[PDB]
Amino acid sequence: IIGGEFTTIENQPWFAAIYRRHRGGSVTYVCGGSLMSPCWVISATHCFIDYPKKEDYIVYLGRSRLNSNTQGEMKFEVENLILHKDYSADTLAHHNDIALLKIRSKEGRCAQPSRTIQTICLPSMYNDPQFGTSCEITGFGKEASTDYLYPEQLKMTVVKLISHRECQQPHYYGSEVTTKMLCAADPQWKTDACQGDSGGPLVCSLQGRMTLTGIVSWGRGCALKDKPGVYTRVSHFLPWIRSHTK
Amino acid sequence: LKFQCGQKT
Ligand SMILES: NC(=[NH2+])c1ccc2[nH]c(-c3cccc(-c4ccccc4)c3[O-])cc2c1
Repeated sequence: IIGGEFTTIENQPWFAAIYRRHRGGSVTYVCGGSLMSPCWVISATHCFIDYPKKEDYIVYLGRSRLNSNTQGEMKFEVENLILHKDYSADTLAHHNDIALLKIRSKEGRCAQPSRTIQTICLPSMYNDPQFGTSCEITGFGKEASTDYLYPEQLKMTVVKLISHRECQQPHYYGSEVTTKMLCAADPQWKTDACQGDSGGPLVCSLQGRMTLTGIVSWGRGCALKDKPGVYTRVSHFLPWIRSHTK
Repeated sequence: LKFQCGQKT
């Protein structure tokens, strides 16, 4: 996250941190995710596409830091990894960039509720907040586009939803942005998501609930003028989510 | 206690 503030997981208790195991001993961070129900985490398909071996991923809930432990964290193995059939990548964009991970702990259980582990709410069919709404994003992604390391502490920032008319202007992203995506930016192009933030949440209050409105997907650069961050429009995937989380 | 989506405590 470029800008933002450092926070703790109690301020984002639905955030899930996904890592990959390597032969040699290290485990590396892959993407962010969100807890929708006790056994299901939602993230982005491009985070797994090039290495779809579920057995090598670890999911942690209740983590405020990247490589150190947090008291209260829960560790899980990925029982089911559901990618989106029709996921597509082109220059810049990712289409249908949403994925589901069914988690199981070594004792065979799903997440348990605590002050550091909570689910986030799903929007209702095709329902979104109006543009201008401020939403927050969180993650362990880069703090500057030129960095080659991720922060150790979790960060968050506030961004505003912009309209598709504004995002599809030729000098922004043109038609690369579709109706199944959402755009969000800072009025002064100061804070934004960046590499390492993929898969995590875009949360806005909708009908009184803090709702999962988007999934961090792509953006040209990070915090660049006229280059908003693009998110998967969760309200348009509710039938798909339902299809596997039933 | 039990999950209540979107509520932070
Ligand atoms: N500017 C933004 N709003 C933005 C948001 C999320 C992003 N994620 C990435 C990204 C870049 C390279 C590789 C991955 C990637 C690929 C495979 C597995 C995990 C991450 C990214 O998510 C860039 C990137 C940029």
